[PDB]
Amino acid sequence: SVTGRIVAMASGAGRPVWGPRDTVSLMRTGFAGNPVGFRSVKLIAEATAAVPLICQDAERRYVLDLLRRPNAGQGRAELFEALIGQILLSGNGYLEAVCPEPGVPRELHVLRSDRMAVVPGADGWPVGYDYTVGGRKHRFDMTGHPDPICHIKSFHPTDDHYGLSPMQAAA
Amino acid sequence: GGYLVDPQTSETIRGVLRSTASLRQIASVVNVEATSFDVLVDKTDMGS
Repeated sequence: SVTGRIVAMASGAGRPVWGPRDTVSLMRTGFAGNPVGFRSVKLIAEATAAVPLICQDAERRYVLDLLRRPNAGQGRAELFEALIGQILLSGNGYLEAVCPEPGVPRELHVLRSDRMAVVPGADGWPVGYDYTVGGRKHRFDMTGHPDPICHIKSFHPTDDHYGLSPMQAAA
Repeated sequence: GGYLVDPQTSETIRGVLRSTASLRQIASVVNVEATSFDVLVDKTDMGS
């Protein structure tokens, strides 16, 4: 945090850091191109969506109605098969939540990561995320407490904003 | 006694302040190790 004022001004304050250029040319050649890269992702994404979850920290194992039915489209397992299918492919999982209610948001949408980029800002954590499809942006805001995007990263040792995505290692 | 008195220097070597407006705030920067960078434009468009 004290080192936040020095890494963000060198990376560029208030701008979108795009990162990997071949994050989509590896998807169509390494996931729809060969069966081993196809099966290995679909093996894990169907497996991590199959393990159940328990609600601790409540002092007794019981939002479980949110995860089992996020939205009108994809089902509980369809949500995690798309979420883990982005972390294994591009190292970055994004989760939009719409909340007309003040707490416990209504829908969870897996924002796909290849059309998604961060902006660092002045200090520490990223200030916004830009969902850029076509030429059109969105500019979410993280300058508040509820923070409408969870950003799940895999481990990346040299970059400060993204994941490494084992498909990049086996390219 | 003139040798006994010694002036006190500043804490840090200070310099002239120069402006930091660099057109890098409005232009588009990319992180490209490659010995160059290419861009692809459409100087004209299709016809309908």
